[PDB]
Amino acid sequence: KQWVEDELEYIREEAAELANSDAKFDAVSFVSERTEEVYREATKQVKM
Repeated sequence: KQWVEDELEYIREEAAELANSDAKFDAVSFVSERTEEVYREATKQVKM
């Protein structure tokens, strides 16, 4: 549960890390598909 909170702030810290390049304008579906990914790994870590 600490690992999810330490990694969810990293997803914010990398979606605001591209020097705000508007090329990748869609940071909405970046923190969507990488929050689903961090919840699928917490489930893998609980079951391990």
